Amino acid sequence: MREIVHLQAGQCGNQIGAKFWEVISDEHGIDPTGTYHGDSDLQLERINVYYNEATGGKYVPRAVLVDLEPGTMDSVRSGPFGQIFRPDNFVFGQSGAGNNWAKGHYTEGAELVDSVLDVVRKEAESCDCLQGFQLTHSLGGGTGSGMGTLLISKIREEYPDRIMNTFSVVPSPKVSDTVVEPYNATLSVHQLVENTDETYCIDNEALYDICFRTLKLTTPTYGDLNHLVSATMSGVTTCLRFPGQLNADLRKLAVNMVPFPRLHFFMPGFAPLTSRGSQQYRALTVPELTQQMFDAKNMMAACDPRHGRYLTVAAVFRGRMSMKEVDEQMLNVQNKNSSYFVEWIPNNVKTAVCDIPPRGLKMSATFIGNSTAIQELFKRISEQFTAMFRRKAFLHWYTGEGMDEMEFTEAESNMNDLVSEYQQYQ
Amino acid sequence: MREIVHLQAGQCGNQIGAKFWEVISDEHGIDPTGTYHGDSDLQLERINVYYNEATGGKYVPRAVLVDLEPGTMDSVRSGPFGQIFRPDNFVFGQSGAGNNWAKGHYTEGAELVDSVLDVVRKEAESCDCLQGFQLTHSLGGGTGSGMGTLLISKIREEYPDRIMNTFSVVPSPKVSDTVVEPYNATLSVHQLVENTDETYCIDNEALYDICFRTLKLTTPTYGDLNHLVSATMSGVTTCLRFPGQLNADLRKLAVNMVPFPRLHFFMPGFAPLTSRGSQQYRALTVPELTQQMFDAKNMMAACDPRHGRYLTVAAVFRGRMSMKEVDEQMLNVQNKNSSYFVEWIPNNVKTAVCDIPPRGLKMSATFIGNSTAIQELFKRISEQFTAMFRRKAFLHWYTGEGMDEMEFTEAESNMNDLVSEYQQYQDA
Amino acid sequence: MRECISVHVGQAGVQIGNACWELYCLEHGIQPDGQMPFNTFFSETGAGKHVPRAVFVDLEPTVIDEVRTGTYRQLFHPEQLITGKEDAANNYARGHYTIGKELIDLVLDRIRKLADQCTGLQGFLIFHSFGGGTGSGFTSLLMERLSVDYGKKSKLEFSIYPAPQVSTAVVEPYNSILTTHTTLEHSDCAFMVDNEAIYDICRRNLDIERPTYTNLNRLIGQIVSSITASLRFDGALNVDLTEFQTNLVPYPRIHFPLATYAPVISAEKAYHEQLSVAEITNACFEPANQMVKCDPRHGKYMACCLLYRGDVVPKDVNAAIATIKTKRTIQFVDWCPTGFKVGINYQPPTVVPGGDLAKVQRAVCMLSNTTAIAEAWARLDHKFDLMYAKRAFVHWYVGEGMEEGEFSEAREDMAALEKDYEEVGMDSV
Amino acid sequence: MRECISVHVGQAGVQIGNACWELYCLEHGIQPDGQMNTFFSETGAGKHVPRAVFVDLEPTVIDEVRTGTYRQLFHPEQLITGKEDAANNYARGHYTIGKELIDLVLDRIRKLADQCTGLQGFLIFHSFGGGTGSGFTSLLMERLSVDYGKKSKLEFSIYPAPQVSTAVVEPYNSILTTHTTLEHSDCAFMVDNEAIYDICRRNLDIERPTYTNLNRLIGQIVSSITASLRFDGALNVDLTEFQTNLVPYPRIHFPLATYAPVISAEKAYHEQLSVAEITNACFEPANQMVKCDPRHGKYMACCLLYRGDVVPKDVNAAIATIKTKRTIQFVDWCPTGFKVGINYQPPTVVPGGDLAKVQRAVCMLSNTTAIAEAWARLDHKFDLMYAKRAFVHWYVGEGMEEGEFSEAREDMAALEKDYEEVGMDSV
Ligand SMILES: Nc1nc2c(ncn2[C@@H]2O[C@H](COP(=O)(O)OP(=O)(O)OP(=O)(O)O)[C@@H](O)[C@H]2O)c(=O)[nH]1
Ligand SMILES: Nc1nc2c(ncn2[C@@H]2O[C@H](COP(=O)(O)OP(=O)(O)OP(=O)(O)O)[C@@H](O)[C@H]2O)c(=O)[nH]1
Ligand SMILES: Nc1nc2c(ncn2[C@@H]2O[C@H](COP(=O)(O)OP(=O)(O)O)[C@@H](O)[C@H]2O)c(=O)[nH]1
Ligand SMILES: Nc1nc2c(ncn2[C@@H]2O[C@H](COP(=O)(O)OP(=O)(O)O)[C@@H](O)[C@H]2O)c(=O)[nH]1
Ligand SMILES: [Mg+2]
Ligand SMILES: [Mg+2]
Repeated sequence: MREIVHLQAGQCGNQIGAKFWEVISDEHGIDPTGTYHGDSDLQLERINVYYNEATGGKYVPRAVLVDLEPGTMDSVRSGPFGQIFRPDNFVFGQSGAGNNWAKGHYTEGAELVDSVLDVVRKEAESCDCLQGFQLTHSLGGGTGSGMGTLLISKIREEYPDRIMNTFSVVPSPKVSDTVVEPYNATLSVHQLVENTDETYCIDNEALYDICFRTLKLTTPTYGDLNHLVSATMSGVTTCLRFPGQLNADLRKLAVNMVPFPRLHFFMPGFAPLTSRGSQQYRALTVPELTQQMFDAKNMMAACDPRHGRYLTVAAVFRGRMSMKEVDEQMLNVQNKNSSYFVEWIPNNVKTAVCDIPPRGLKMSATFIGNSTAIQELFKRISEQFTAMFRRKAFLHWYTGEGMDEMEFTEAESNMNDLVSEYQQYQ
Repeated sequence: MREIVHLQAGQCGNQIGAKFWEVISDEHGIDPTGTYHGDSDLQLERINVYYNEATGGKYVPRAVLVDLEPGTMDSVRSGPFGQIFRPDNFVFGQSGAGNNWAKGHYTEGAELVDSVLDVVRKEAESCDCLQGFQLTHSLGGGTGSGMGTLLISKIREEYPDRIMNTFSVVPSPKVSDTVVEPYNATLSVHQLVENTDETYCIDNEALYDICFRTLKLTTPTYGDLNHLVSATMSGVTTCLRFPGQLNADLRKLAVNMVPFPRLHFFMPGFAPLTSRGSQQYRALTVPELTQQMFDAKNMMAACDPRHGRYLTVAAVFRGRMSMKEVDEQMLNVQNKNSSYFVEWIPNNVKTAVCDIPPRGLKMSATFIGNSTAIQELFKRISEQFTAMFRRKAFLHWYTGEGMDEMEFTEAESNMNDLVSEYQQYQDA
Repeated sequence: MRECISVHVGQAGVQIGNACWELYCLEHGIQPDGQMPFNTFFSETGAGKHVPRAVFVDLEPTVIDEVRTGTYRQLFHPEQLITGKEDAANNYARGHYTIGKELIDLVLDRIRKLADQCTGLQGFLIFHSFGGGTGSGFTSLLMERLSVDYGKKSKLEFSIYPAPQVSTAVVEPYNSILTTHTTLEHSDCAFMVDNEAIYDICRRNLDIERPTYTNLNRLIGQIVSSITASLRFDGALNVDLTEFQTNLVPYPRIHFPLATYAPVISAEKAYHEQLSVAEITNACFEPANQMVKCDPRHGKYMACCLLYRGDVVPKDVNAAIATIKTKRTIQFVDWCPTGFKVGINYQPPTVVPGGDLAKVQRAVCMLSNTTAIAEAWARLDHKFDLMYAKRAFVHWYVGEGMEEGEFSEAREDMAALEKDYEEVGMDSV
Repeated sequence: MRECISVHVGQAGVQIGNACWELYCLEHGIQPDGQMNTFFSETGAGKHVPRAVFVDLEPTVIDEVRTGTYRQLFHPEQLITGKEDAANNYARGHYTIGKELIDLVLDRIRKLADQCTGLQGFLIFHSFGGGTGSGFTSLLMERLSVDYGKKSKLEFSIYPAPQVSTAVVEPYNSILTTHTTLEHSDCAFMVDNEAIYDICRRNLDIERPTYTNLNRLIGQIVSSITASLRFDGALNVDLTEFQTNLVPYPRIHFPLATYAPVISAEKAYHEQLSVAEITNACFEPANQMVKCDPRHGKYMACCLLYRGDVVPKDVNAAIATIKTKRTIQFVDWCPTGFKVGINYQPPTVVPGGDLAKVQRAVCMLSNTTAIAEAWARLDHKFDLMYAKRAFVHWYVGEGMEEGEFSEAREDMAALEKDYEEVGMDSV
């Protein structure tokens, strides 16, 4: 019953503010006018994680969203679920960075960071139950990555209590969505270093490598991607909203997942990924789906497995399920493939149980692949900021908005600390 | 039973009275023709506070309405209401004040005063015991400022124990109307800090900013702004009109406010002011959203608490409420924000609860605040009084009217004495 | 027979007088129009109508007026509801000097009307609050006129104490020290029941969220029946007003006991619990279930006075109080060997409809004087000292008769009383 | 008529509580409003209100119990949840609660203990999994030690099965879980869950077993452990004759127990049962409750409780023959040192239990040295881990320092010295 405020920022941030808020607005039965439509009465008591009362029993989410220009916040407003968000908390930007990092960081969003802290102190006032803000950004953006970092700045410097679950989209470097996206990536992978707690790597090819290779969709969409960008992967947050055998919660979850306070990188799979032509031939059980996660095809993040160490593992499961074959088949693949598995870790998981299955799914085994061994794709990004550093691609743009050359050379000697923190386990 | 006699002053004074005598005439259920119309007997039992029974069961208000130009005064006679006023209680000059304080204090308006004070005794001798008078005016022009000070200092002598309220309209720089605006409102604070028991500060810049950003209207004309904002804070005296659990009338609330007898300047505000659209989505509990007003988007004056310290705070509520959630919500607001309050008072808030909400609302609340951040308004109107008086800019409409040059240097030091008293208790 | 007279002042008297004369009519057979189908408190007419002996004096006319038009129009004799014109406006000075002395002679003429009827009178019960003006100004002027005109009778009085944390006014510390000092020499036994601690019992014990103005009064209104169930009914050890007046206060500068009512449980929490005569003596000395925010773990119990109601037996009463005194989980006195006072009565409390206190066969009222009331005054010593350091709010008070030395000559009397709680708390050799 | 208070903490504890209070409320006539011997007191209305120290931190712990069938059976003030959460580890579970949940219930323990007649012991169920089952026991046990005296507090446990172990990360919890059972020691059973899953596979004919079947069996454990104070007295013994009589020193208090109720209705209602065949099946190695082979150690002193249709002739005949049996490697200092205690109710099951209607049961309870292999396995895993400083931060943030795991390591090395010194001969 413990509150989350689903923070999200950018043109991705207000679009990932559609499909996370489809599956949550389907889980608890949200009508387009707000008043209740669900049947069972366990759905109404736990619902005040997110929403808030009104007159007439209307529920309305408390969520801080940041967007870049007023032309992208509206294309999700005129959708099926845009009538439900009260529109004070869509903050807006006259000018964006256009695939850069700091236009709305120092001087243009200096008024936007002074108005959302008139907003987070206006709807995260009542944090009597709140364990964490799930905070996501988009780091090619300027108002979703400048203000989104100045949401990280003037909150997490005050209060260190929060879990920081990023679906923050790092654009992958094989076919990037922009040439200039490395520059605001190397401040961002650095901005993933200092504060993050439970954290995936979203590289958009690894979502793009799902619909063809696994789900058999000829013509995908970002709005078809967005069921997997967040909406399945907020089946991490389910135990606070639905009970189980071994109940969890994110602050409770946050204290098993952090060995060394920086390293933060995963490789998950929401293990239901089968086509409708491969829905005829799959048994929906808590053994079988997790045993389908283990392949080289099911990841939402980074790495091909056998390419590093398994420094932690995590898990959240669903439904009234079997307690034995969760722990029969997890160790049957832990200690059989003893080549990949690292020697010095016994019991790193936290098997949480969620009673209510995700809607329409018979039994949905879910699993998350924790690691720290994602550095087969995170040294390739950090060797491609230095191309624009030495020849100075846009610094004549960069230095004019209250910026020196000491800010972006800090992120040369301090992004490399995370490279210097796999220094112990190579 | 505890009478109030309403005074108005100026064109701004008569577009507040024509909108204040509309709100209160909806509470007591009175037709525009002046008979009784409501349903509960709780309305009529305290009608002898602002009203007066006429023949045939009519009800007329006790308001002395002034101006120096008859053009304003006709427009009240043909309005939505205004046939309920007695036509004897209308007094008006023949030639205007010239938007000049000196004209409206000495030479042009002092002929009118002996007719205006003469109606006031007639609405005083019919009383039982007056709480005191009430004057609504503006600090812009001569019929509202110069008459407003001459009315107050002629009353406060002869009726001293009965209290006085006033509802000033102080000027603002970024929304300024007259070139003589800093040359009047500096010279009339001097005559207002001496003879007023409780003053307010309701300026037109703040009432524009809450009208485009809270209420989200399109065209805020002066009727659609004065009614929904400043003609409904004057309905804070429902304690003195309706019974409640813990009540506090107009006199009980003055003693918990002024810790030294020269610091009476307040910054009001009304709590449910959502919109036409956001009234659908919010919760009418006792929240802390407009009730922690420190993020000062819904404050009815210009300056705000972030820069200074609150001396004493009010909150007068209206509704069938619970008196636990009044008090624990005076505990999320004195500790989650901590240093904007005076160190040497540990319980700054005076509360009250009554039992009849406004029409169409389950729940309502009124906020009256005193602060040490109000000295930044009084410096800033004395910056544009020092600059213009240095080169003697618009002087000669004042020296020829009986006022000398000595009365400006008094009202500059005494204007800067109030800056000195408030800056003492800035942090201490 | 033996009989007494209730007096109420201000809003805090009328709004609990109208809630404690609620309980008296439902205890007996009196329907609210008076004609029944107890002669200590009520009074017969020649036609079977009954009129209680109560004066509701106040200044602001809009709180007495619900008595004149509510359900209870014809019960109270209308010359016993005394109203003024303008309120005291939160001043001790206005309610003691300027606006009070017009009504000093009317009420002291109405009191003789009730007491001429009285055959042998015992007590005048006062219900005043320390916060406002007519509850502290006119109360102080009333109790120095009652002792002059009515000699040596018992006078009992209550309080609605200014709480430590929460407060409903800014000028509360000025009134409360100015009202104790002038009634320190006239009153006999005052009851401190803080307004904040009744809030928290309504969260933990009797779980009603958002308790309104009525649901504090019905809980206070059950104490006033329990203290005066011995003047109305028959018991094994009935304890009258004078009877526990001397068993409670050791020195005449020390008269401030506390109050505690033992069964306050919801009707969903009256399924599962014994309400045993030893179980509801544990709950009076628990620090959570008291009724003023001052915990007696820091204090020595100067005396206790217990009063029991319902289906009790005088064997298991003495079994429990032995089992109290032995343990050191609960603390006690160092030099008072007897320490206690026990009273028994027969009729169990009667639940007024619409209430929330479930019907319990066995109820206890508790009274005790502690040395832990000093921390509620060394708190109040300094909070008035914040105010009077810079002469805040003094201009309001000085304009109606008080010199500024009467802030100090009432401070120094109050600043010497702290030793009077320290010289008796120290052990003797 | 002898009285006790029980404790069900964590998921393992509360589904054992579903089971254990289900069998209390079926072996007495406890119906869900109160009116139809040894654990409660009545009221003026007069109705079964179970006395109860429970402790639970979570959002939704026993709100399923509150929504469940037995919702007005448990009076709600005695069952404890807060407003905030203790995040789960030994560290955080130890050190953000010691102002919050155990210290306002140190005043609540008032009602639940005094009016019991024979104030005899407490029954605590814990699991070695995580920061609720194991870590919330420690705060509790030092409260019980510092305020109670010499009452018994019997620990029922899950042992982390010697290959698979899943909760919040187990060993750094487990090392101070037994450095907690250092402080207060009466008697502490463990169960390996894997042996339960395999006896469920083979003795019971349960293919694909589930979560339910374990906890009813732990209910039959606590039934035949401490219902001797509850049923008739023929040779009436208590937990006072269980904790004094199993284990001598506070160093080794770790027994194991295979019942006659480990066998199902579909399968072993067929088999003939007698005392000798049951006690033979007890002392056989396959069916043990923790997966340690009993032959690889020294049987210290077997202290028996009895159910079913036993007879003092044949139980003493089986006792004598077992004491003669030398493939049961007995201890050197004495073959004797037993205890027996008697009840007479034959097994007819609770709903949701798969066992039979036979006329008999026997409760094996035995201490052996043969589990030091599994203890050295767990100590091997902990000192395999900690020298790389893995999982430092969220154990050391709230109170469990680096030197405190190392002092815990050397305390437990001295406890393995106690293992070998108890096991091995001396002159
Ligand atoms: N909320 C609430 N407060 C009460 C109630 N009864 C008494 N009070 C208290 O009454 C105290 C002050 O009383 P006032 O309303 O000022 O009346 P007074 O004390 O006689 O002073 P005046 O206002 O001049 O009449 C405050 O401490 C209130 O908390 C009640 O039923 N509900
Ligand atoms: N005997 C038994 N054990 C179970 C059952 N379900 C889960 N467990 C075990 O309980 C162990 C952990 O104890 P829990 O009570 O679940 O965890 P906890 O720390 O007390 O509570 P959390 O902090 O929320 O994890 C795990 O190793 C599970 O294997 C069950 O039905 N029966
Ligand atoms: N993976 C993913 N990426 C998205 C989504 N919506 C927007 N984006 C990405 O956002 C990036 C550009 O968005 P943004 O930086 O906020 O807008 P810009 O300033 O115009 O570049 C592109 O890489 C898009 O692929 C989404 O739902 N999923
Ligand atoms: N509240 C309010 N203020 C007004 C209105 N009309 C004008 N004002 C402002 O209030 C002042 C009114 O000037 P006023 O003294 O009445 O002009 P005068 O009567 O000719 O001296 C001016 O400064 C205006 O900016 C109105 O209808 N309502
Ligand atoms: Mg749990
Ligand atoms: Mg009053």
